[PDB]
This record gives sequence, structure tokens and C-alpha cells, in this order.
Amino acid sequence: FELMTHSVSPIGYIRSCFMEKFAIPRQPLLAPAARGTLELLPPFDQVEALEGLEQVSHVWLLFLFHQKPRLKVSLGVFATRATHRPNGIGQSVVRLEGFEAGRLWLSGIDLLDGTPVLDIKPYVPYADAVADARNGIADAPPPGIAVEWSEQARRQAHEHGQRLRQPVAELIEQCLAQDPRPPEPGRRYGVRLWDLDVHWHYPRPDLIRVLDVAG
Amino acid sequence: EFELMTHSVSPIGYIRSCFMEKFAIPRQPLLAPAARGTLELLPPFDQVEALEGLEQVSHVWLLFLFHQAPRSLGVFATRATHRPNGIGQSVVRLEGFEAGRLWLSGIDLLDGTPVLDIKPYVPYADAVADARNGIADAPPPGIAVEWSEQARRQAHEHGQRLRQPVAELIEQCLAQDPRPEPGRRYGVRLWDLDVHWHYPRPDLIRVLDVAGG
Repeated sequence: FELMTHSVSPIGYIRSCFMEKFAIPRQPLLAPAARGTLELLPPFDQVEALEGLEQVSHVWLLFLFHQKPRLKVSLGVFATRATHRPNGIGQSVVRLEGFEAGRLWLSGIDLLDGTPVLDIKPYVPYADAVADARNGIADAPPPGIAVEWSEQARRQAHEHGQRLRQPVAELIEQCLAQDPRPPEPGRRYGVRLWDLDVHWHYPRPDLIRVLDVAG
Repeated sequence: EFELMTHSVSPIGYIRSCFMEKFAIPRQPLLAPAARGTLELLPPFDQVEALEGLEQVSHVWLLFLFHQAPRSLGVFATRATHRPNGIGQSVVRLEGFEAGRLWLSGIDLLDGTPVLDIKPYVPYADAVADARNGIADAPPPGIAVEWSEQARRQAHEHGQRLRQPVAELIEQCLAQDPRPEPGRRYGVRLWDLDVHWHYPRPDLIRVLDVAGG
């Protein structure tokens, strides 16, 4: 009964460190160790589709959420970046580390592994960084929590980083500093990153301690 | 494994805009505050609960269909209007809203544009002021604009009729240099108007006529 419909299809799929949404940092560009790639599908896998991206540090990705919801509990859905929304499309700005035919290298990523992507465009500050903009309902995130390491977890993060060819220790630190759950002394918490299970607890309300890294 | 996934989208509403044609739409629309329009929402997205909280939000992202519909030359290195999935994104100033309608300014969308989504602009997440980009995405340098007395009077009378900032919009679009030969006349539609101008000098636009009704 809709007056108009339009079909979209992914140009590619995200491979990334993130397996669950609550682990994704609220300020992902401050977690550069959160890395991923955009694997492009034909006919978009030739290098000509990307020519000019050498001059661009950041890109917009439009993508599909893994989804009639109008109220979030209460704010209107259009007053939020909630993930269950009309038409199911999200947007994110990510640092472009580099590219080759069929692949973008990304950092500071905030997308789940497997995310279907619909579009890539350059981020352009004069148009996109709006200095006069104000938003009183989006609380900017807390300053960030200190992270210490058990000796075992430091060794395990190193070993798995060497296996994965990823900055695992830095990712863990950058992810945990922004608080990935949902707090209680003693309780062991966990989060998945790449093919790892990372466990931690709160020795004090303002300190996280990494206990172990397994996988 | 080898069948491309599909996903259907349908507009939540349609733009009513000052802009009827692509020519002269400002490349830096946030410096054209007189570029006004509305987003008319369709049920069930016209219910006021869907907007609760936007009173605290100065700017919104609109996702939209390039409704006028090839791999700065690769398509993914451009903000061109022909994109593989036909979806655009722009940020606009939210002037206000009520049930079923958003009032917008600084827009660059064509009249009739179908909109898929509205998102609040969130500065800590969306403003990367340090980001780098190529020369094809540099802002427009600007050009001087003068007015014939006739065009000044006509813009004023048409602005009163339409209850729109006609003279300001014309100046704000032409100052970004919609670009040229002095004898040629160029024009554009705005609302129900046709506006004409020329270049008496390479560094000067002069507005000649504002017609409509």
C-alpha cells in the first residue's frame, strides 16, 4: 500500500572486531585500534570506483541495521540514533586508513562484523562539521575510565594480537575505557572482540582491570 | 551464498522546497539560510510522538532518495547525485516542527524529494573538523552580486506574495557562483519564480529580473 518503494542491495560487507552492540564505543573515532575492512562486491570491486580516496581521511558509510517503532523508552525515534527505525539504515563516519581494489581499511570503526554497507562517500568538514550545531538530548560521554592489566591478560593480549595481526591490547584498552556492558565490585564481565573473549572487573568504581584474554 | 540480498525502503515523507531544478543549488547550503523548505510526513510517521525531543536539536540528518535518479573521479570518492543505491544524506537546520511537518533551512534538496529517515545531528559524534578532503570538495570561493533596481523591487514584491525570503535566497545562491561571457543570460527557478542574471564582469553577477505569479 506504500505509494513508493525502492530496492537497495549491499555494495559490500564489513569485517570488524565487534561482535555485540554493547561493546561498541560511544565515541568510536577515539578508539583507533578498533579496525575493520569493507569488502566490496562486484561490480564495485575494481580500483576505479575508489580513485580520489587518497585525498580523504574519513568516509561516510550508509549501512543496514540488522532489524513500526516510533518511540524509544521516552524520545521520538527521529530524535535518536536508535537501531530499530523506519527503513533500517544507519550512517557512520570512519577513518579511512587506505584502500585497494575491492577493499577499504578502516579504523575507529563502530560497525558490527558482517554489517551490509550501501554506500561510501567522502566526509567533508565544511559541509559535515557544523560548528553552530547544538544537541541537548545527546549527553556527551563521560571522560573515560582508567584500565590496568593482569600480567596474564597482558601476555594473552600480546599472543592473540600477534596471531590476529591486530592491536589487541590497545583495542581492549580503548574499548574498556568507554564501559562496555548492559556495575558491581567483584563481578566478572566479558566482551567479545575478533575471535576472543575478554574478561574484566572493576577494582574501584573508576578503574577497570583486564583479567584474561582467551580464544 | 551467491544471491545478492535486497532490502525495500519507502519514504516517510516528501520535501517541499524552494529548489525546482539542480542548477544553482548552493554547494554550501548551510550558508544559504533563506533556502527554506518543509518535510511533510506520511502516517504513521506524522504522529507527534515520533519527534519528541527534537525541540532540543538544532540540526538533523536527512536520508533521502535522489528521485531524479557508473563506477574525484571514482563514484565513492564523490558526493555526486548518481550513487549505486540512490540514497543521499544531508544535514539541514531544523527550525521547528509540529505533528506531521518539519520546518527546515539551509537545505539543498529538490522539491518533491522523498525522505527515508531523520536523525539528530550529534556534534561529538558527527563533527570531525580536522578531516582532510580533496580539491573537488573544497567550498565555493564566492562572487560579488549586485542588483538591478528593477530586480530588487520585483524580489521584494514576490517575497511579500510568497511570504518567503526571496531576495535573500537569490543573493545567497548567486554569491556561491552557480557557474562565462557578458552577453549570456542565466536563470533559475525558485518557488514559482524565474530569476535571471548575467555576468557584467568575470567577478560580478548582476540580477536582472524576477518573474512569476
